[PDB]
Amino acid sequence: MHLTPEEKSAVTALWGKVNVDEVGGEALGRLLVVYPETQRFFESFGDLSTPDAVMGNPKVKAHGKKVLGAFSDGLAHLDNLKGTFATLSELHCDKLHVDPENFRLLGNVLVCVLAHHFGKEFTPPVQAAYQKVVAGVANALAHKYH
Amino acid sequence: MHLTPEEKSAVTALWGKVNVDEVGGEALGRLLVVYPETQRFFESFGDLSTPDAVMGNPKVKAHGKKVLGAFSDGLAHLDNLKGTFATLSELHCDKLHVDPENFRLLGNVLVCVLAHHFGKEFTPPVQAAYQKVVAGVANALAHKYH
Amino acid sequence: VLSPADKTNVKAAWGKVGAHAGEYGAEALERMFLSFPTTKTYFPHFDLSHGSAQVKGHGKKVADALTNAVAHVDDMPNALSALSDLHAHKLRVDPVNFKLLSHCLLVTLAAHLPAEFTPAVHASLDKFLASVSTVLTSKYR
Amino acid sequence: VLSPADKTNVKAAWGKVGAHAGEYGAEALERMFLSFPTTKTYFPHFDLSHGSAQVKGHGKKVADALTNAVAHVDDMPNALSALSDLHAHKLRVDPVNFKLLSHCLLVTLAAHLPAEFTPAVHASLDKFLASVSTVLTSKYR
Ligand code: HEM
Ligand code: HEM
Ligand code: HEM
Ligand code: HEM
Repeated sequence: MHLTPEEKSAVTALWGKVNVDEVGGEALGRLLVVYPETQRFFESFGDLSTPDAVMGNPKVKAHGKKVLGAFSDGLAHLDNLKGTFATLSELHCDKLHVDPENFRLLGNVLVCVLAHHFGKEFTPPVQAAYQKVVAGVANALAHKYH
Repeated sequence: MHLTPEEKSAVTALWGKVNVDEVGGEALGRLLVVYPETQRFFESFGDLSTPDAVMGNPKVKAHGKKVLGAFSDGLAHLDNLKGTFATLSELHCDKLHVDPENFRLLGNVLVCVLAHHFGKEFTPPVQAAYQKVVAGVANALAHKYH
Repeated sequence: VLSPADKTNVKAAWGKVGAHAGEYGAEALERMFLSFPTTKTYFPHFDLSHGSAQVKGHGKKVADALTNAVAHVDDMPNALSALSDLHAHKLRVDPVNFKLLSHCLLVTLAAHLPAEFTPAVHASLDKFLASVSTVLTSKYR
Repeated sequence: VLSPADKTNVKAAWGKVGAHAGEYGAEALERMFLSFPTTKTYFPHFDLSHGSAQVKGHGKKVADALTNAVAHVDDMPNALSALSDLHAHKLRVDPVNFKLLSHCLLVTLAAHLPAEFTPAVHASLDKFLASVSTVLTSKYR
């Protein structure tokens, strides 16, 4: 990862203020609402017919939280994303059949949700550092596709 | 760069059979004809208005040979593509202002020209090895962009 | 495809941006140049320093065009004719770059209009910016 | 857009392809699966082994669809209507994947049609595949 010390701490300081329950459900929820193609993978989650149904769905919310916890592990092992996400890489490939192109979509919704929550604090330089991280994650998740 | 020793040997074996002078001119020529938006970068080459004007242009053919020579340097240093192309990356960025998306277009055109020349020798497995190589070269040429 | 529902959301949202659009345009470009450095290759004759007067001014021109597209949402192709020629035939901007500018716009709106940026509105704006991008890259080849 | 010249080029090339269409289709698919493994995620239910009959079989279907597009070159959006609903609404295939299949087909025609694959014909075939991919991806939301 081409992250600078100023950026690594830019990311870390912000991350410590993140409400994982709110941001996780909001990110996974918006993924499903803004890019309805992705619902194909969550048909087992139940009712996802409308925005209000997606955003209020307890399995959506709970799963979002899990996704953020894995993101968290990545921020703590930034110099080794490839090794941190390897198992999850194999999982999303072997069991779930997810096209890695979807990983970029979640990264970007994620960035939009951070901006929604932090306002002024999510300044252009902070977003740039988050953009590098989210790409890092997306690449790490695609690495074991075969 | 994930090249197994078999892929590496497949890449290197085929490449010994290539006439770089010829292949270079064909590859850069087809880029300018198939993706004519790239022509904005070479207005000093003269007339590029028709396919023949392009394919037979002596400046096109000379420049194509330059490009394929740098490509050859890359094949001899597969385990350090980023260092090999560092000065070329900066130049394509700072001096020529070329959007790196264009590197992907050339890599693909080059793969079509190889298939055109070698025919059935250019098998599915050999192609796969070549894609990983042109993707690696494109990523290396893009790394010093800032 | 822009549904009437989408059109209603876009009109609402854009109406809320009101006279701040110019500011949001310049911020979106700044975010783009920092986050995605490759987009700078199209602006070598620009002074791209933070707070740059060129970027500010160009930000206003981008916002006004989008203001125009909202007003002409059922007819975007005709009303964006000139810009489409300029982007697809003169500048020859690779389509990928439009996805980068749209995301940066969405970030900007998210950062400044927290109450209006609902999941439904987000979706609508995203489809709106995709449609604009399609029209601006269409007559390429 | 297609030009009259592009249509002529596409019809001649596709005409030389002939009965071999199905075989080229199958090759394209194989090249795709090996060169770009992410594509396999859309076929978890296929046998994708080298030489697979399911792949040979699927190849023929893709080839026939293209043959139909060539027969209705002036009305592709309606001729590929049912395939557009399939790809874009039931399978929900991300658009980058079409560029990869398009490229692999081009590699396949280049390897089998040495004499036909001139720069001009290569330019036309690329635009045609782009037009087909656009239609199949058109109702994406
Ligand atoms: C930053 C990118 C992503 C991260 C970090 C991530 C992380 C996770 C994690 C932690 C799990 C739970 C795995 C376990 O049980 O051990 C999960 C499961 C899953 N993910 Fe993701 N994921 C990402 C992107 C996606 C995308 C984009 C999709 C699909 C569009 C997706 C679809 C799934 C599905 C279908 C499951 C299984 C859920 C279930 O148990 O029913 N994920 N992923
Ligand atoms: C494998 C990918 C590529 C390689 C290895 C490559 C290599 C080269 C080399 C060696 C030069 C000569 C450098 C010099 O003058 O000092 C060159 C110059 C140039 N390259 Fe590339 N290049 C690549 C892709 C591209 C692409 C795709 C474009 C643009 C579409 C591009 C546009 C140029 C231009 C405009 C020049 C200067 C031309 C002149 O003499 O006026 N290159 N590149
Ligand atoms: C929502 C998408 C976009 C809109 C609405 C937009 C709008 C504009 C407008 C209004 C102009 C001024 C043209 C005039 O004077 O009539 C402009 C010029 C320009 N645009 Fe965009 N644009 C968009 C996306 C892009 C992208 C993605 C790039 C490239 C990454 C780009 C690069 C340029 C450049 C280089 C100019 C010429 C600047 C100059 O020298 O004055 N635009 N565009
Ligand atoms: C030239 C562009 C393409 C054409 C003309 C094409 C044509 C077809 C046709 C004719 C079918 C059969 C429909 C039927 O069963 O009646 C098909 C099914 C399918 N296609 Fe494509 N296709 C294209 C691109 C793709 C791409 C890019 C992917 C994904 C990487 C893809 C994945 C599928 C899948 C998964 C099926 C269903 C397989 C099955 O269950 O039988 N196709 N397509």
